[PDB]
Amino acid sequence: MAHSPPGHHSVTGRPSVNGLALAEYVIYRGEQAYPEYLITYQIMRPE
Amino acid sequence: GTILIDLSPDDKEFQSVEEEMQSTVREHRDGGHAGGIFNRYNILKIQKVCNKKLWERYTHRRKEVSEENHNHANERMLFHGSPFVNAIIHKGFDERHAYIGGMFGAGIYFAENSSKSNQYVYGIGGGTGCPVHKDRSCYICHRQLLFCRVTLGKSFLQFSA
Ligand SMILES: O=C1C[C@@H](c2ccc(O)cc2)Oc2ccccc21
Ligand SMILES: [Zn+2]
Repeated sequence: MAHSPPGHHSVTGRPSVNGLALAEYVIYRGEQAYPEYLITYQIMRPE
Repeated sequence: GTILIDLSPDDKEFQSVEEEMQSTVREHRDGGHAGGIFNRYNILKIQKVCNKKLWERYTHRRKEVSEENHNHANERMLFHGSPFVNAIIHKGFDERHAYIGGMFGAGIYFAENSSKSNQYVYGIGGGTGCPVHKDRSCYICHRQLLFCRVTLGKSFLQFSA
């Protein structure tokens, strides 16, 4: 595991090209996330 | 010391989580290669993860970040897709769940798009798909995602492709 940029606690990947894409984020410390919900699913074959 | 509490599909908490899952599906530039081809999910179950130790550990660190960022933890709810969700819910996130070749470096990655985290459920690039059928687009096998509370604090902003 790497380090945050100095002075920062995480990175935000803001997609600049694909307008429909939402953001992605990166933390460098496990203790900065808590897994609250476990979701069990299937993807659905489209019509 | 983890326990899983089933939410009823009639509970509003189930419903708001389902909604964030379904409404954040998008199309992917790989045409479905990594995560398969779908516009929505069949949600089979939603469980609340309860672990005292892992929670206190999260809130302790959240206060530190907050105090370093004008009392603002900048907390989000984001999706994480991984082969190791069973280890994550019992022992928490650590460096064993880091994405060493990630675009923004070796850390633990989260998505606003549920469909993005889905691409990692069977491994990086979707791995070899479901264990049963070796199908990255399996419509039969059960998948699991986590919807997580993530402390971002002061986030470095990286514009990207
Ligand atoms: O939701 C995830 C999980 C993930 C990942 C999981 C396990 C692993 O070993 C490597 C990456 O990568 C991502 C990258 C970007 C956005 C979300 C994710
Ligand atoms: Zn399968």
